[PDB]
Amino acid sequence: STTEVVMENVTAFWEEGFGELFEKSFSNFSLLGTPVLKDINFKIERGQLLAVAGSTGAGKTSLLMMIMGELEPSEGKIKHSGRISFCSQFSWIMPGTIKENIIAGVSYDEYRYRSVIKACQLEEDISKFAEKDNIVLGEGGITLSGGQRARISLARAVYKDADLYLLDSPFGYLDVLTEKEIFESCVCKLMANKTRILVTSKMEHLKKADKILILHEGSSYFYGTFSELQNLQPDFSSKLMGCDSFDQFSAERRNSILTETLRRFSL
Amino acid sequence: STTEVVMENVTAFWEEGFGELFEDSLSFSNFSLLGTPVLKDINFKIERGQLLAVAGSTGAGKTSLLMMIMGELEPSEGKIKHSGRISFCSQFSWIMPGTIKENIIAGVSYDEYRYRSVIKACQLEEDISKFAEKDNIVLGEITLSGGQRARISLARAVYKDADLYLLDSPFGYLDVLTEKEIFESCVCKLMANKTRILVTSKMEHLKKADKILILHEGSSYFYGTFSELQNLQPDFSSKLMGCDSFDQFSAERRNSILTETLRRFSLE
Amino acid sequence: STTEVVMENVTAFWEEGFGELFEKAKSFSNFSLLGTPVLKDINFKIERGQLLAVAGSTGAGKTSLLMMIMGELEPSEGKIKHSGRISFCSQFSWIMPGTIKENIIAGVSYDEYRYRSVIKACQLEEDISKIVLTLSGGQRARISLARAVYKDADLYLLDSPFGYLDVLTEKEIFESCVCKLMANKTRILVTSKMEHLKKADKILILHEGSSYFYGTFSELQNLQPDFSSKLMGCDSFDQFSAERRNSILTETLRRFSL
Amino acid sequence: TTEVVMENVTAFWEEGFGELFEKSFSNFSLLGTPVLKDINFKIERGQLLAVAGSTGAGKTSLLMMIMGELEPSEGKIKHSGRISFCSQFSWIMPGTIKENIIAGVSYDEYRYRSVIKACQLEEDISKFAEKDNIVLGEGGITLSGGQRARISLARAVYKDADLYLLDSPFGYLDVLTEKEIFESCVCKLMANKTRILVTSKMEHLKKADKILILHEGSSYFYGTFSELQNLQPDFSSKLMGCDSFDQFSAERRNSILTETLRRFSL
Amino acid sequence: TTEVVMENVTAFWEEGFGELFEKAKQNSFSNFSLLGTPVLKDINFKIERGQLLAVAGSTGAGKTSLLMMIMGELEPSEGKIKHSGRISFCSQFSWIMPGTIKENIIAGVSYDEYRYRSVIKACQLEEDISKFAEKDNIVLGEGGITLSGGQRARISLARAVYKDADLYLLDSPFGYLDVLTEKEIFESCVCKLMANKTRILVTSKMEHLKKADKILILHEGSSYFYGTFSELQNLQPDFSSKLMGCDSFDQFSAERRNSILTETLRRFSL
Ligand SMILES: Nc1ncnc2c1ncn2[C@@H]1O[C@H](COP(=O)(O)OP(=O)(O)OP(=O)(O)O)[C@@H](O)[C@H]1O
Ligand SMILES: Nc1ncnc2c1ncn2[C@@H]1O[C@H](COP(=O)(O)OP(=O)(O)OP(=O)(O)O)[C@@H](O)[C@H]1O
Ligand SMILES: Nc1ncnc2c1ncn2[C@@H]1O[C@H](COP(=O)(O)OP(=O)(O)OP(=O)(O)O)[C@@H](O)[C@H]1O
Ligand SMILES: Nc1ncnc2c1ncn2[C@@H]1O[C@H](COP(=O)(O)OP(=O)(O)OP(=O)(O)O)[C@@H](O)[C@H]1O
Ligand SMILES: Nc1ncnc2c1ncn2[C@@H]1O[C@H](COP(=O)(O)OP(=O)(O)OP(=O)(O)O)[C@@H](O)[C@H]1O
Ligand SMILES: [Mg+2]
Ligand SMILES: [Mg+2]
Ligand SMILES: [Mg+2]
Ligand SMILES: [Mg+2]
Ligand SMILES: [Mg+2]
Repeated sequence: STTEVVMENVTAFWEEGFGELFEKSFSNFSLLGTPVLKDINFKIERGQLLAVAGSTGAGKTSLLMMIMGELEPSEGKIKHSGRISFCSQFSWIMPGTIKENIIAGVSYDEYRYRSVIKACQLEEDISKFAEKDNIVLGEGGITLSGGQRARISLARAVYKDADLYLLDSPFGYLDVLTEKEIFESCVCKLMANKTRILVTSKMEHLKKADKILILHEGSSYFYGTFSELQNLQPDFSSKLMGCDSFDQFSAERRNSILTETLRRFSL
Repeated sequence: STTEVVMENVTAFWEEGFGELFEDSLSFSNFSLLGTPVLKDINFKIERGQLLAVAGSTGAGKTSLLMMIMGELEPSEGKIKHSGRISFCSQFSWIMPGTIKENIIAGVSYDEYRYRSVIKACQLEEDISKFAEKDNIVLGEITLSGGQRARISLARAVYKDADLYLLDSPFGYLDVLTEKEIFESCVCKLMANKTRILVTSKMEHLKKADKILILHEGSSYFYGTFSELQNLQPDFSSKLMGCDSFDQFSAERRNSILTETLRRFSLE
Repeated sequence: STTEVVMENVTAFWEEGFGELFEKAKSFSNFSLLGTPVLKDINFKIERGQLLAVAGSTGAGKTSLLMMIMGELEPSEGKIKHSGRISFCSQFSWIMPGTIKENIIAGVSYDEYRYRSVIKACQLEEDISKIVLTLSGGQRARISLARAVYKDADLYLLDSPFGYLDVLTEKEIFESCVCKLMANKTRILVTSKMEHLKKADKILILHEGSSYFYGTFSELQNLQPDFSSKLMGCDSFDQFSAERRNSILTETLRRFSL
Repeated sequence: TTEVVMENVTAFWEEGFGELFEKSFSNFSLLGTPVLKDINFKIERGQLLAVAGSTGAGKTSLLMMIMGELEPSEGKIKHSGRISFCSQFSWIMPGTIKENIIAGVSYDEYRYRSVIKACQLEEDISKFAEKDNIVLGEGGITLSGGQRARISLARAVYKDADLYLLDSPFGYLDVLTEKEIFESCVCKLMANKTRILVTSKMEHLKKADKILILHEGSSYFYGTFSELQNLQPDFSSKLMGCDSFDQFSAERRNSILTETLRRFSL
Repeated sequence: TTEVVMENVTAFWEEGFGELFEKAKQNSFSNFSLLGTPVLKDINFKIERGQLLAVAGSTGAGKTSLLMMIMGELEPSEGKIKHSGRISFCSQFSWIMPGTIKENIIAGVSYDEYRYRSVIKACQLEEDISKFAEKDNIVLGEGGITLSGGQRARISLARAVYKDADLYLLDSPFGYLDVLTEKEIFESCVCKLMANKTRILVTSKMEHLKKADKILILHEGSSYFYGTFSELQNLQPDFSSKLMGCDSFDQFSAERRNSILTETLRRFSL
C-alpha cells in the first residue's frame, strides 16, 4: 500500500521554547527565534514523486524530519499514513554482511532482493567479493567506497516495503552517470507506484517529478510542476546553481565521485 | 534506598591556589579577586526520590556541580549534604573493553530481573538480540554508533543501585524521539523512586522535574519549579535556546542523531 | 514470548464470604450451600500460541473466567497455571484523555514498526490520519482492541471486542488481527460467532458456571447438531441499545461512503 | 486523635418524633420509626471500627449522627475534635487535582506526596504535562470513576483530623485496587488515627479492631471478627450488606472494568 | 477493491441444458441433464481484496468462460458466487477503436492527467506516443492497419488498467509480446501499478504463477488445483505443458510470431 501526503499552512520550530511562544497593549516573544519551516502547503497523491529543492539551510531535511515526527508543527495540518522508509544524507553501514545491511531485519525474499540490488547497481559488488554478499563489514564501512555505501544505503531504504519513502539527496557521492541510471531504475521504475519525496538539486529529477517544492529560508518559494516554474521563471535554471554544487564539495565526496567514475570504465 | 541532597551557601574553585586565598579606614588586602570561583553561593535542596533539572549555557558550571557532589571539586565555604552511593552518567559515553553485558554490569553483582528491566528502559533489547553472540559480543575501547554507546553508558549508570544518580546530558547523541522515549521510560519510570540530578536544556525535562536549577557563570540564576520561572519570566523559552543548540553540534554528533533516526525507520 | 494456560478442577466465588466458607467446609454441616460458585469444576489446557474460544449464555461466567486469570477472582479449589504478562481487552471500549497514540500506547514503550502493524491490523490507518479525545462506536472499539493488541504479552484476553462493529468489519479484523498479527500468541477470545469457534484450536462452552463442552468445533458439531442461540449466548439484536445499533449502522455506512 | 463512645443511643431523623420519644399512658412516638436504636460501642484512639449491615440498616446515618446532622433522643455520644468525611458519593471541586485534594488547608509537600502514593495517584498526576496543576470542573468530567474515588479518598485522608469517617469509598474500584488501597491507606498511612469504615468486605472485618453489625437501626453484633465467626459460621450476603453486582449501575460496572484495564495497561 | 468467492459452481453456455440441470436437480428416477456437458463444473476458489489470482489450464479448459461468468455473460446453474464493484476486462483480442490513442485508452471515462501518465508509463507506451508527430492525438481506424501487434496489445491493456474498477480481469494480455517486454510489463503494470487491486490473470507462465497470491488450475471445466505455487510444486514435481496450457510456439499464427519478432527488434533498434 501507499499514502497521500498533505501539508496545510504548516509552521514549525526546532526549538521547543519558540514553538509554544508562537502559539500566543501587546507582546510578541516569538521574534527571538526563527521558524525552520513557514507556511508550507502541498498535496501529493498516492504513488507520486515530490522533488524538494533549495539552497543549504533552506529546510529540506527538516521537512522530512517533520514527516517523521522529530520536528513538530506549531501551526497547520499534516496528513499521511502508514510506514515510512528513510534514506539519509549520511550513509550508515551496520556491522554485518551486505545482505544483512540491505535486509535489515525484514524477511528475506529472493525476487525482491534481486530487484533491489539490480536497481541500485550492486550486482557486480555483490558477486565479485570473496564470499558473495556474506562478507562481513563493520560500523562505518571503512573497507567500502563512498559510492558503495551510498548504494547499499539506498538499497536498504528501497528493500523495505513502506507507504512513504523519504530520500534525502542519496546520489551525492555518485558520479553523474550512475546518479542518472539509478534515479531511472530505482526512483522512477522500481518505486514507480510508491509515494516518495526526493531532496535533489538535479533539474532532470525536477523535470520527472509529479510536483516540485522550492524552499527558500524555510518558506515556500514555489509549488507546482517544473514546466509551470520554467514558464514563470525561465531564469530558475540558473538559481539551481545556488543549491548544491562542486568545489563546495568536501574531499572524500570528490574522491567518491571519481572512484564511481573509475568503477564504470573498469567494468 | 535514596538520599536527600542539600547545598548551603556553597562556593568553590577548581584551582586549589585560588581556593586557599578565599578562606574604609584600616588597611586591607583582597587577593581572592585574582581568581574566579567555578560555583558561587549555590543553594538547593532535593528530597528523596525527587528529580532536579540543572540548566544553563556552556561553561555555567553544570558538570562542575556534579563533580563537587562526587568530591572531585571541593568547597571553600558552605555545606554539602548527601549520603549513600553515587551513580554517574557522563557527557562522555565510555565503552569498556569487553562485552555489552559486562559493560552494563561492570563489577556490580548480576541480577536477571534488574538487567532485563534496564536494557528494556534504555531500548537495548533490539541491539542485544540483533548480534549473533547476543549481549556476549566483545567491544574495544569502534563498530558501535554514537546512539548505541550513549544507550549502553546510560544503562550502566542506571543498573547500579545507588542513592543518588547524576546524569550529565546523556541524550545528546540521540534523536528527539528516542530522547523523549528514554527520558520517560528510564529517568521518569524505572528511576521514579530514586534521587536524580539531570543536566539538560530540554523544556520538557525541566517541566517534568520537581525542581529546577538555572546556572549562570557559576551562580544561581533560578531555583524552584518551571511554572514559577515561566510565570516570572515568560521570556525563558528564548533563554533556553542559548544553552545547547544544534548550530554548535560537531559532525559526529549530527551524524549520530541521523543514524538514530534511520534506526527507528529501518530496524525492528 | 508466550505462555501455556492450565486450569485444574477450579471452583470460584465472587463473594469472599462464600469463598472462605467453602474453604472451612473443605452428623455433618454444609454452610457453603448458602452461596453459589460463579465457576465450578473448570478444566482446560491451552498450549502456547493457541486460541481458546469461550462461549455460553449471558451470565455463564465468561468474563469471570477472565477475571480469575487476571486475579480479580480467586479460586477456592483447584490449580491455575499461567506465566508472564497479561493483556486484556474488555467489552467496555475504554478511551483515555489524550491522543489516539497515547490511548493505544497506554503506558508501554513506543515501537514504530509494531505501532504501524497494529494500526493496519485494526483498520485504524484512515481514522488515525484524520488532538485530545468525537469518536464513533466503531472507532472506540478498534482503538480499545489496538491497545490490547499493542501490548507485548504472554497472554491475551479478549472479551467480546467486536460487538459495536458490523459483520464485515468484525470478520476482517478477526482475520487480520486475532488470526494473523497474533498468530503466535496465546489468546482467549470470548465470542458467540460460528466462524471464530471454527478457527479456534480449542473451544470452551460455559453453562451456569460449569463446563458444558471442551474440545474442537468439529467434535461439538457431532454432539450437537441442534444449534441453540440461547446456549451459545448469541447476539439478540432487538435487545441491543440504540447506541450499539447505530454504531453497527455507522460502520456499515463507513464501508460504503469512505 | 479521639475516642468514640456511644451509650444507649436512640435517634430519629425527623424532628417531630424526637421530643415525642423524650416524653393514661400515651406513646405518640410509635407512628415514627427510629433510624438508630440502643447503639452501644467504644472505639479507642487509633483503632479501626468496621461497620456492616444490609442496605438501609443505618450505616451512613450512624456517621451522620457523629457529624451532628442527626441528633440523639436518648443516650450519650462522646467524641472530640475535627472530623474528616469520605462519602459514598465521590465529589470533585472546580479546579485542579492538587487543589481538590488540598481543599483549603495549608499545603505540605511531604504529607501530600505520602497521600498520593497511598491512594495510587502518582501515575494519574505524572501523566499530564501540567502535572498537579491541570484544571477539572465540578462533577469530575474527563475523569474515570476510579480516579474520582481515589481523589475523593485522598482529600479525606490529607485533612488532619481526630476522627475519620469512611463511607464505602472503594465501590467503584476493582477488587485488587480496593485491597491494595485498604492496606496502604486505611491500614498503614492512617494506622495512628481513629477511623470508622462502612464496608461489606470480610477482609476489612478481619483487620478491624472492632466490628459493628447493624440491622434495621439496631446493634446485631458488636465485637471482634473472631467472636463473630464463632457465633455465626453461616455467612449471609443480605445481612452483611454485600454488594449485589447485578444491581450496579452501568457507570459503576464500567468504572470497575476501567480500573481492571488500568492495571493491565497503565 | 473486492473479494471474489466461488463455491461449488457449475455452468452451461447453452441455456437449454442449464435449465434442464436445474429442473432435474429439484426432482423410478430420470436424469435428462446428462445430455449436456457443463463448461464449468464444481468450481471452488477465493481471492481476497487486492490479491492476484493466476488462472492456468489447457486450451478449452474454461479459463475465459470463468471470466465470462464473473461478467454475467455465463450464468451459474448451481453454487455461490460472491463479488462486488466494477469490473474491467482485458481480452485475448486486442480491440482498437476509431479515434486517437488517448481516446482509445480513456474510452469516454473522464481524463485524469496523472492517472493517464501513470498508465502509459506502466504499459510502456511513452516511446510510442512521443514517436508520433501529433503524440497522443494520432488517429487510428477500427481494427488493424497502422499499429503493430505489440502496440495494440499495450494500448488494449492500458485501456483496461486506466478504468477505475474493483476487479480487473486480464485474459492473456501478453501473447503478442516478446519475453522481455512481457516480463517488464507484468512487473510494472500487473504487480506495481495494480498492486492494491483485485486481479485475475489468465496466464501460462511459471513466473506469473510464482508471483500470484493464489493460483487456480482448470482442467476440462473443473478445479484441478487451488492454492499457492509452493503448494503446487510440492504436490506436483512433474511439469505438464498440456495441463498448464503452455502456449506451444509452433501453434502460433504468422502475425503473432512476427509481432513477437517486431517487439524484439523494437528493443534493439528503438
Ligand atoms: N536535528 C536538528 N535539530 C535542530 N535544528 C536542526 C536540526 N536539523 C537541522 N536543523 C536546523 O534547521 C535549519 C535548516 O537546516 P536543514 O538541515 O533542514 O537544511 P537543508 O535544506 O537540508 O540543507 P542542506 O542542503 O545542506 O542539506 C538549520 O538552521 C539547521 O541548523
Ligand atoms: N576537571 C576540571 N578541572 C578544572 N576545571 C574544570 C574542570 N571541568 C570543568 N572545568 C572548568 O569549569 C568551568 C565550568 O565548566 P563546566 O564544564 O562545569 O560547564 P558546563 O555547564 O558543564 O558546560 P557544558 O554545557 O559545555 O558542558 C569552565 O571554566 C571549565 O573550564
Ligand atoms: N466484578 C464482579 N463482582 C461480583 N460479581 C460479578 C462480577 N462480575 C460478574 N459477576 C457475576 O458473575 C456472574 C457471571 O457473570 P459474567 O459477567 O462473568 O457472565 P458473562 O458470561 O460474561 O455474561 P455476558 O454474556 O453478559 O458478558 C453473574 O452472576 C454476575 O453478576
Ligand atoms: N439525610 C437524611 N435525612 C433523612 N433520612 C435519611 C437521610 N439519610 C438516610 N436517611 C434514612 O435513614 C434510613 C437508613 O438509611 P442509611 O442511609 O443510613 O442506610 P445505609 O446503611 O447507609 O444503607 P446503604 O447500604 O444503602 O448505604 C433510611 O430510611 C433513609 O431514608
Ligand atoms: N461465448 C461463448 N458462447 C458459447 N460457448 C463458448 C463461448 N466461449 C467459449 N465457449 C466454449 O466454452 C468452452 C471452454 O472454452 P474457453 O474459451 O473458456 O477455454 P479457454 O481455457 O479460455 O481456452 P483458450 O486457452 O484457448 O483460451 C469451449 O467448449 C468453448 O467452445
Ligand atoms: Mg539537508
Ligand atoms: Mg558539562
Ligand atoms: Mg461478559
Ligand atoms: Mg449508606
Ligand atoms: Mg481463452
